[PDB]
Amino acid sequence: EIVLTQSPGILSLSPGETATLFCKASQGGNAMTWYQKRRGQVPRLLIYDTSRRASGVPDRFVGSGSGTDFFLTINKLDREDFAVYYCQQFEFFGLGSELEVH
Amino acid sequence: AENLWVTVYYGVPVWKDAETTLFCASDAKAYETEKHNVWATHACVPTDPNPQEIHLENVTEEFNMWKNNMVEQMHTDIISLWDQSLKPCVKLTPLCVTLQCTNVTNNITDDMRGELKNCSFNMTTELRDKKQKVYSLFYRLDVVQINSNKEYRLINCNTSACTQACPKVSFEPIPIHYCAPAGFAILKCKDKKFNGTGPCPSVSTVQCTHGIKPVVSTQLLLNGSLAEEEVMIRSENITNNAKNILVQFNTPVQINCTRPNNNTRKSIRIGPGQAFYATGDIIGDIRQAHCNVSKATWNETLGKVVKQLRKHFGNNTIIRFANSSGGDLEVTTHSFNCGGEFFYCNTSGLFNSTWISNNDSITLPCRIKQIINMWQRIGQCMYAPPIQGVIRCVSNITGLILTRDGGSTNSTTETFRPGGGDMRDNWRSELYKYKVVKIEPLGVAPTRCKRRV
Amino acid sequence: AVGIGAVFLGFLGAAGSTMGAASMTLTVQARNLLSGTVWGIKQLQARVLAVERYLRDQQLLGIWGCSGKLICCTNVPWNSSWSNRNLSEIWDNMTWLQWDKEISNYTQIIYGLLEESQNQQEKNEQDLLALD
Amino acid sequence: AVGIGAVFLGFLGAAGSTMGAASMTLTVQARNLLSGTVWGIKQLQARVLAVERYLRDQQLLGIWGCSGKLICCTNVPWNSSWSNRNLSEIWDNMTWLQWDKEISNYTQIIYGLLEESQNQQEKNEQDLLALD
Amino acid sequence: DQQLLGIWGCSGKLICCTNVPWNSSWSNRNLSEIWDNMTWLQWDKEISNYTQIIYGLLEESQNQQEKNEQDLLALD
Amino acid sequence: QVQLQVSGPGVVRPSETLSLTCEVSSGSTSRDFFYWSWVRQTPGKGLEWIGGMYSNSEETNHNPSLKSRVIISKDTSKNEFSLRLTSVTAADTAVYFCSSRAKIYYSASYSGGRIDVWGPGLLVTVS
Amino acid sequence: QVQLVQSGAVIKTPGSSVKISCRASGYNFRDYSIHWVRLIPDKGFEWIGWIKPLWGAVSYARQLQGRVSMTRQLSQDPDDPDWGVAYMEFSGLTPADTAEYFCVRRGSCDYCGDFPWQYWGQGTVVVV
Amino acid sequence: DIQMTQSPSSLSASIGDRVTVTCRASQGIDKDLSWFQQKPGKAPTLLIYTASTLQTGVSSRFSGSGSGTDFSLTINNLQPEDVATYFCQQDFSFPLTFGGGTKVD
Amino acid sequence: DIQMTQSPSSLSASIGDRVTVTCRASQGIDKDLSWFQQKPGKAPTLLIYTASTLQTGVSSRFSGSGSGTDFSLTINNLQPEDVATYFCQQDFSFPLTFGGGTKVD
Ligand SMILES: *[C@@H]1O[C@H](CO)[C@@H](O[C@@H]2O[C@H](CO)[C@@H](O[C@@H]3O[C@H](CO[C@H]4O[C@H](CO)[C@@H](O)[C@H](O)[C@@H]4O)[C@@H](O)[C@H](O[C@H]4O[C@H](CO)[C@@H](O)[C@H](O)[C@@H]4O)[C@@H]3O)[C@H](O)[C@H]2NC(C)=O)[C@H](O)[C@H]1NC(C)=O
Ligand SMILES: *[C@@H]1O[C@H](CO)[C@@H](O[C@@H]2O[C@H](CO)[C@@H](O[C@@H]3O[C@H](CO)[C@@H](O)[C@H](O[C@H]4O[C@H](CO)[C@@H](O)[C@H](O)[C@@H]4O)[C@@H]3O)[C@H](O)[C@H]2NC(C)=O)[C@H](O)[C@H]1NC(C)=O
Ligand SMILES: *[C@@H]1O[C@H](CO)[C@@H](O[C@@H]2O[C@H](CO)[C@@H](O[C@@H]3O[C@H](CO)[C@@H](O)[C@H](O[C@H]4O[C@H](CO)[C@@H](O)[C@H](O)[C@@H]4O)[C@@H]3O)[C@H](O)[C@H]2NC(C)=O)[C@H](O)[C@H]1NC(C)=O
Ligand SMILES: *[C@@H]1O[C@H](CO)[C@@H](O[C@@H]2O[C@H](CO)[C@@H](O[C@@H]3O[C@H](CO)[C@@H](O)[C@H](O[C@H]4O[C@H](CO)[C@@H](O)[C@H](O)[C@@H]4O)[C@@H]3O)[C@H](O)[C@H]2NC(C)=O)[C@H](O)[C@H]1NC(C)=O
Ligand SMILES: *[C@@H]1O[C@H](CO)[C@@H](O[C@@H]2O[C@H](CO)[C@@H](O[C@@H]3O[C@H](CO)[C@@H](O)[C@H](O)[C@@H]3O)[C@H](O)[C@H]2NC(C)=O)[C@H](O)[C@H]1NC(C)=O
Ligand SMILES: *[C@@H]1O[C@H](CO)[C@@H](O[C@@H]2O[C@H](CO)[C@@H](O)[C@H](O)[C@H]2NC(C)=O)[C@H](O)[C@H]1NC(C)=O
Ligand SMILES: *[C@@H]1O[C@H](CO)[C@@H](O[C@@H]2O[C@H](CO)[C@@H](O)[C@H](O)[C@H]2NC(C)=O)[C@H](O)[C@H]1NC(C)=O
Ligand SMILES: *[C@@H]1O[C@H](CO)[C@@H](O[C@@H]2O[C@H](CO)[C@@H](O)[C@H](O)[C@H]2NC(C)=O)[C@H](O)[C@H]1NC(C)=O
Ligand SMILES: *[C@@H]1O[C@H](CO)[C@@H](O[C@@H]2O[C@H](CO)[C@@H](O)[C@H](O)[C@H]2NC(C)=O)[C@H](O)[C@H]1NC(C)=O
Ligand SMILES: *[C@@H]1O[C@H](CO)[C@@H](O[C@@H]2O[C@H](CO)[C@@H](O)[C@H](O)[C@H]2NC(C)=O)[C@H](O)[C@H]1NC(C)=O
Ligand SMILES: *[C@@H]1O[C@H](CO)[C@@H](O[C@@H]2O[C@H](CO)[C@@H](O)[C@H](O)[C@H]2NC(C)=O)[C@H](O)[C@H]1NC(C)=O
Ligand SMILES: *[C@@H]1O[C@H](CO)[C@@H](O)[C@H](O)[C@H]1NC(C)=O
Ligand SMILES: *[C@@H]1O[C@H](CO)[C@@H](O)[C@H](O)[C@H]1NC(C)=O
Ligand SMILES: *[C@@H]1O[C@H](CO)[C@@H](O)[C@H](O)[C@H]1NC(C)=O
Repeated sequence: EIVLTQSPGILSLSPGETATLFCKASQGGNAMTWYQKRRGQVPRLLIYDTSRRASGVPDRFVGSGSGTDFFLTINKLDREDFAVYYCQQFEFFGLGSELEVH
Repeated sequence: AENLWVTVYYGVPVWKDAETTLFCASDAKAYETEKHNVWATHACVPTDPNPQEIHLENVTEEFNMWKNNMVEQMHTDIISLWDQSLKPCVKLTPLCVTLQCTNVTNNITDDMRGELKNCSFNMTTELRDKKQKVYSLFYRLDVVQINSNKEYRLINCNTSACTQACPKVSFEPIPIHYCAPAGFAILKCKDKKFNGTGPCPSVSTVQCTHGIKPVVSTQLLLNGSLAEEEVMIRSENITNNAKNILVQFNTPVQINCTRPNNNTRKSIRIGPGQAFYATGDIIGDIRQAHCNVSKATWNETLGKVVKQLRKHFGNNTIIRFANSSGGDLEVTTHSFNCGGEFFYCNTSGLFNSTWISNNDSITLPCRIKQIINMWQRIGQCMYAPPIQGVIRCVSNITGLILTRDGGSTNSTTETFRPGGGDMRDNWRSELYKYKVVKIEPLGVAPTRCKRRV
Repeated sequence: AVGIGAVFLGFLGAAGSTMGAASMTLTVQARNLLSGTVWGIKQLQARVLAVERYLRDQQLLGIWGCSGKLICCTNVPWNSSWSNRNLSEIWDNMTWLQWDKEISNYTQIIYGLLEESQNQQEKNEQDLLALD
Repeated sequence: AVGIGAVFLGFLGAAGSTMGAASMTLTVQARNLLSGTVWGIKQLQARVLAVERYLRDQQLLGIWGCSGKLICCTNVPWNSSWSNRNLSEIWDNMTWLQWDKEISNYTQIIYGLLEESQNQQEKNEQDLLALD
Repeated sequence: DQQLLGIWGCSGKLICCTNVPWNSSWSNRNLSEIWDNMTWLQWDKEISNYTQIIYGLLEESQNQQEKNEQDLLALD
Repeated sequence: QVQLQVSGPGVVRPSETLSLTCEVSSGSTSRDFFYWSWVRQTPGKGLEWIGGMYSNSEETNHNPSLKSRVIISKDTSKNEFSLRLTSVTAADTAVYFCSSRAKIYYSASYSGGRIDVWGPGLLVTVS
Repeated sequence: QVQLVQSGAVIKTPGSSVKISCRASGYNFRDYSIHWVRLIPDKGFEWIGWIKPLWGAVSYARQLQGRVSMTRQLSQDPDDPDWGVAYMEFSGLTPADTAEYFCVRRGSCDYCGDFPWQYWGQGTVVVV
Repeated sequence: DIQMTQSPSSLSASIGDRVTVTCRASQGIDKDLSWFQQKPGKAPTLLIYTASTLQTGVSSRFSGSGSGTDFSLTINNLQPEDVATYFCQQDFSFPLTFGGGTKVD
Repeated sequence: DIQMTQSPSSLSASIGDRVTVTCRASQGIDKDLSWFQQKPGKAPTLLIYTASTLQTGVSSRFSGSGSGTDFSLTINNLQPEDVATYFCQQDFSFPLTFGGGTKVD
């Protein structure tokens, strides 16, 4: 099986700032999915294929990385963007990183 | 002399990757058995008696069987041509009618069920005023009880009128060669250890493809092309468990299949020039149609695919084979067509094993349906006429279509289930070598020659 | 000579070879480029597509300095900024598909240079014959 | 040069202009002439009509003094009885549709004169090589 | 037919001389009797065996003329 | 090994069967055909052709100066050209070459060239 | 548009079996697979299985076999070919299974695989 | 069989001499004669096929003249790579008979 | 900005002299220089584009040479219609800087 591990856990920052989340995979060589879920709402796909933005996605979300190391960078944060973020390889999941208003 | 001049050369051999429409071409030997006995015996240009493949040198192209074209084209062509062999035949519009069915005359076991229901009904004669009472035999899988009295109906009475297949035309496979038009070429990869993705080192161009017998087989693809020296597993992405795994092995497995029940074709006159072919009497014993494989060759070939499957998951891996999980009839059981008769055979006796990292024959029963819903169209069903006598066929199991289960939560073992799914997985086991390229002449290069005026 | 063999140097047989190897056999590859109830409509569409491509290539050649010849020199100098590789390494070593993927950016510019040079050669030939 | 504009001199753009204006741009008009369940049959009929026309024009040119060139001088003198208008007024003033409607009566005679002159040039070229 | 002519020594002309000598072993009939007496269908049925050899000779002579023309322009 | 490389035993017992194989290959086309030929180079005489066979058929064409004592066989799948010379005396002590016999013609009409290159031989001594 | 309509949230007892429907509309139902996923608090997401509604070919997670079941029912009329119904019958109910369930569909782009599920239902809460 | 006689067995010349090897036949082999070059110990490689046509790969130094029964190979500007035994091969009728061998020193 | 210096301000010559206007640049404008003719009171009209190519419409008297930073317009057979101020225009980078002006009397 594949185990996903998210590094920062809870990230408390201010609006307007930038942020960089990081995930690490046990087995390299495949893609990575990035999901956004707000508080008590329906989830929504941010990034598929680790570099492609989905529908209804602004370009301030940039996914990057290779091998086991993957980055999701958000530039010029908004208060709507303070939510939970998941990393996903085929059927496995991370435990979700929390973004909080400092 | 250091200043060079441009030159255009026309007819330069260089191709690009492309998508075009190849044209079918069957062999002229099937035209010798003429008069519309199968499809494409009259709608196909006869083949070239010298298929002329040309082995190349120092060349390497990257192939991809999964994003390949012309498997979609084969699927669309076979679907549309299958639809084209039904328009001259008869619609069963006066047949969706009140059926008075009883049990078939047989020593009835109350624990089991009889698989034949004997149904008599009103049918219109050739004359519009007079109607007759006529009887026939069907299976449980084609009729349903509508709601004492016991009156049934056909299962397709509320979706579509079933076009009866013409009993003149047969459903045996004949080799179709897909030939490319002028300006295009077909490249086939002759490397032995080629897993169908990436650069192949030894390719060769050909004008037409080799023999593709088109089989209708969900699990356990029949009559395929055998592998070269060992078993080869192929997938688009191994860690993806939603992608099917195509297993093609070297030595074929002989499978026999038969219906031992002797049937009687009976004609009923629907109207003027309209004939409905039903089942008459069952001559002899009422037995269950079945298939056989050899026990030892099946155990050996499963050992071979275990030996090859341990290359993708490490050595210390426990591999087990379990049956299909569930769905419709023709995706959990393996379905095929033994000379105009559709079998749906149980494969629980085959995928029932476990494998550790240290004269008999398997018989399996089948069910027989007469009405089919091939390719699951919304309003297109098809009745199949009964055929005379004991029906047996010999075929060769060549490969498998497997699916790895949804392993999470520290899975020590990895199980594999059979599953047919899309029909395109069958055709990708035959067009996996070929790709279609567009010849673009007129290259351009400098040399040291300026044109004299 | 009794006892006479043959290698059937067929269509598309100098792919991996060098440029100067394929320059001899290109004529047969140019020769084989042409010939080759709804299925007749498909094969007809494919056949007229093939002749559409052949006539496009013949017209594209014809406005240049050669009408029906297969080897053609013109009066446009080879811009060294395109590929900057000298004669021997491109005439002895490099293959054709490599040569395609090396200069697949300046092809249209080469087409325009050929067309402009041929058209000014047309006007110069028409004006050379003006004084006669 | 940064700050570079462009006028896209498109297909069929020198109609009202003089002859010598259209003589430069005619090559692109010649280039654009070619390419472009019953509806496929209509579009197929239109497409093969277009190539029927293009092949007719290429054959009609080919029996004359030029095979694939776009400008062609021959050895037939211009009969003054046709139009009797001198060089400057027909090369600077007159348009093309006007020139079409001025000599739309002697066109076939000009075709026959070209064909006869080219055929006698063929026999003279064949006899020039006879003594060699 | 246009392509079959075009790889030979003429592109669109209707009369075409080449640099291949007429092999006398084909038909061994001299100039006057084949230019004044014989008909066309007779001429077709007289040499309907060596036609492909004539095609190959034309093609090889034209291709070596192409390489000689390209090498004549090499030193310029 | 190189193309047309002859291998096998280098010493043949008196009056036994010399059996040599040779690395052959298929042509560029399935339509191609070769003629593989055994030739010996003797110190006494010159080059002497032993025999050969078409790659298309199984008929053997050989030199009757050896008086039909050869068994010329082939296996294109196994890259095998094989001579089984029988009743081998010391007169057949020679360096044996195996030769490819074919033409290089360009387009479907004419002849265009013949290639009859040879591979490096193997000295077989009979005593 | 692509619409995925679930049923309302339900409350069950331990040892029962909950049937959750998933109606899909706005696309050709026979082409795209249907996945089922769960969300448990302090556990994150956990994958259940997929079903291809063309035939009903299913695949389950390994640790949930014997408990879950998936069926489908197609739309058989030449007027409404778009809509379709998927099912999930979850048996062997324990109080650990109190979670929010989703039935999801992948995207339709060319580089889109199967697991990057674009379209999501509104979710169904199951409390035991 | 058709006898093939190649002459000389050996010919000596300095660097740059045009030498001539004469191959004679007993019968009509009209233009079926090959010329082969063999390094001592190595395999014979082709020089001339059909007795007058230069094979692609060897230089224009190797030229060939003659017809019928008599042919002459001609080496203009004799080279140090021409130290080899030369053989003329009959391929007109069965069997294949080859030359005697001409050594260059 | 890129400075453009045109010389001379005025040059005097008789009827039929080949004159030369020198335009120098501070930076690499390699062949992005235009030559313009302006009647006194009227609009400047184009003579030379890309510093060496004759524009259609003006005569072959207006020729251009030079490269890099230094260019020279050349008037063979100076005419009475050449009484005009000439300007060399840089168009390599922003901003557009033009010449000083060369008067012909
Ligand atoms: C995988 O590939 C194998 C190899 O071809 C297929 O096996 C063949 O399958 C076909 C179709 O089921 C068989 O054809 C039928 O055979 C019946 C048995 O007769 C055979 O034996 C007699 C006597 O020797 C022969 O004369 C005859 O030709 C057969 O060889 C016939 O009764 C059938 O004929 C009836 O139908 C045809 C249809 O056109 C009519 O023309 C006839 O008049 C008659 O009504 C039919 O010929 C064939 O026998 C099988 N071969 C073998 C060796 O068993 C497999 O079927 C294929 N796999 C799948 C799934 O299709
Ligand atoms: C399951 O396995 C298959 C087999 O490889 C795998 O398919 C491949 O996916 C990649 C994308 O993940 C496809 O795209 C290529 O990716 C490589 C490496 O990045 C590059 O050469 C190209 O991507 C470039 O371009 C992108 C957009 O321009 C950039 O964003 C990117 O950063 C790169 O610069 C190229 O597009 C590749 O074609 C396929 N190959 C095949 C044979 O299908 C598949 O992704 C695997 N599944 C998962 C979920 O990973
Ligand atoms: C036609 O079909 C009928 C079935 O409806 C069939 O009748 C059955 O015949 C057998 C023997 O002929 C009867 O006896 C059985 O024999 C087996 C073999 O030893 C026993 O194992 C059975 O015992 C089981 O069932 C008993 C109840 O019947 C239990 O008491 C016992 O513990 C075992 O569980 C049994 O004795 C059999 O009883 C009948 N069936 C019925 C329903 O009575 C008949 O033979 C068929 N005729 C032909 C010609 O084929
Ligand atoms: C494909 O083939 C497999 C076998 O090759 C087939 O599996 C069998 O199906 C039946 C019913 O579908 C299973 O259930 C049996 O049904 C009878 C009916 O009365 C019961 O009496 C049986 O119970 C006996 O056995 C129990 C266990 O030993 C005893 O506890 C009990 O007292 C009875 O003696 C039994 O429930 C049958 O078990 C399976 N076989 C196996 C090995 O699992 C399958 O149905 C076929 N596929 C399809 C789609 O039909
Ligand atoms: C894969 O193998 C398993 C193992 O046997 C199969 O499970 C079996 O499925 C049958 C039904 O097909 C079950 O039969 C039962 O019969 C009673 C009799 O009335 C009925 O009430 C039940 O509803 C059911 O029909 C059988 O118990 C069951 N056995 C086990 C151990 O689970 C499964 O069907 C196989 N799958 C395929 C696709 O073949
Ligand atoms: C199916 O049922 C029909 C009745 O509709 C059976 O036909 C009768 O069979 C009995 C038994 O021999 C005869 O006495 C009657 O004369 C038959 N009637 C007709 C109209 O044929 C038929 O035998 C049954 N078939 C099976 C296979 O059980
Ligand atoms: C005729 O078929 C009916 C079904 O329509 C049979 O009725 C039931 O059949 C099952 C299995 O065949 C048995 O388990 C039931 O006990 C049957 N019901 C009854 C009330 O007996 C019926 O047995 C068949 N035979 C006859 C003679 O009617
Ligand atoms: C065939 O048609 C006859 C005639 O309509 C049907 O027989 C009728 O059945 C109904 C319902 O049982 C009775 O009320 C009528 O009295 C019957 N009429 C006659 C003339 O028999 C019969 O049901 C139809 N089907 C079969 C299988 O015979
Ligand atoms: C099929 O074989 C190809 C090689 O021919 C494999 O592709 C390479 O796999 C390695 C991992 O083992 C990667 O590091 C390379 O980047 C891959 N190259 C390319 C071009 O994809 C491929 O993984 C094999 N596929 C299967 C399913 O076995
Ligand atoms: C299936 O039944 C038919 C009867 O309808 C059998 O054909 C008979 O065969 C015997 C000898 O084999 C002949 O004497 C009869 O004349 C045949 N009758 C008919 C109507 O053809 C047929 O043989 C049976 N099939 C099998 C395999 O036994
Ligand atoms: C499958 O059928 C074939 C015949 O089509 C069987 O092969 C025969 O096997 C017997 C021994 O059992 C031999 O005596 C015959 O000579 C064989 N005939 C042929 C044509 O092969 C085979 O045994 C069957 N397999 C199984 C598992 O039943
Ligand atoms: C498994 O064992 C084989 C020996 O047969 C070895 O070649 C291979 O590398 C091993 N694979 C792994 C993953 O250890
Ligand atoms: C699986 O194999 C066992 C032992 O070989 C057998 O008892 C069982 O019946 C098989 N499974 C099925 C479903 O038949
Ligand atoms: C047709 O009837 C069957 C039997 O009741 C039913 O299951 C099916 O849903 C019906 N189909 C339609 C389209 O109503």
